[PDB]
Amino acid sequence: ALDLNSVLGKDYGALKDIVINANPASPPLSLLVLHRLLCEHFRVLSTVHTHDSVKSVPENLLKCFDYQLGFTLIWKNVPKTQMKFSIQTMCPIEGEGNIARFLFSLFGQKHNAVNATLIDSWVDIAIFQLKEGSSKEKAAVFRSMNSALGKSPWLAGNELTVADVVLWSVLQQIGSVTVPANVQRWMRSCENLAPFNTALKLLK
Amino acid sequence: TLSLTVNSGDPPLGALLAVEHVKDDVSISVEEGKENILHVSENVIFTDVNSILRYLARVATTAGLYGSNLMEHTEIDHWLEFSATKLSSSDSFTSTINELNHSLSLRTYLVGNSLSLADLSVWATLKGNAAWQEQLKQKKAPVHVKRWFGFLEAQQAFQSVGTKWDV
Repeated sequence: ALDLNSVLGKDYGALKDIVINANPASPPLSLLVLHRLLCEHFRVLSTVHTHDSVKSVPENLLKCFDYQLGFTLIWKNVPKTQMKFSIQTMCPIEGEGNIARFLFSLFGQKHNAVNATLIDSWVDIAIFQLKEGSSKEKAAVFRSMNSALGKSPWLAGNELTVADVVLWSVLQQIGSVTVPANVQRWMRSCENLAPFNTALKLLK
Repeated sequence: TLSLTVNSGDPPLGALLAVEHVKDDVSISVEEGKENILHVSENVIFTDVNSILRYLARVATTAGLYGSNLMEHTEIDHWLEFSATKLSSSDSFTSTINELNHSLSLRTYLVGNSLSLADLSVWATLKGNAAWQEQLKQKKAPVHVKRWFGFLEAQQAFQSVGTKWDV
């Protein structure tokens, strides 16, 4: 796997420090999980702040956390989770699915075109179908997941990917439908990981 | 040969624009049909438009549709969602189109300085958005979006896709 430097490239320096704006009424569990994953792998300086946009953030949210990455979470009254970078030639990045993809990419694991796209496809299913979705659509998503998870331990293969992080996390924050067997197995395999159950209990 | 079946009744313009831009780089067939299916290999298909775009951009590396670095790739992911979620709704269009306008104020193409999946996705989505067509009709389109939209529209690939698929 690729080192952090070559992953970010020329501006490793620019991107080493990450800022995320999140709404306390809608904390992005997927990012919390990914923060935990990053900390296991990298030396990470983390910080929480509270924008004047909001008042009375609960404590767990407030206490939710020579380095390699800087990682600042700001509670704010934003309509959508948003990541900003020091380079501001670029646009702010909106949507936890997109931020999660970037963060997961920091681990430098290589994927061919098919597998990388399959991973992206699962993140979109989480964001575009599951999260704001119908009950009926949710059952269809479950069927599709159930089929994939009958063929491999994780959504996109033999390794954990951002597909798993995002889809598991979204599933926790919507709460109904019968959970099929492969999905149940996968759910407990996810929750068995410290980064996952740790972040989840934070949101209590 | 990769093969893309399309919903002929409602053509995925974004995907067809991507095909038009990668077709000299990778061999692709487009077939008439009633749904969108990119047939990659025997056990491998993609049926959602954004996955179809991503796969084409990934396999046609010389076309440069997914940007040239991680930050650009990320920005392109941002715009692919923006079109799928904000620009695909008619609720809140004014704020959405204004946001697009502001991002375009200092840019010629959405990401970097060349055509990317972000332009293809946002342009196609805009073109099929009724609120956009209404703003154009009423001469109320925001300046930067109008400028960017017209520039792409005039390009050869876009004209070609339009001739082959516009009703």
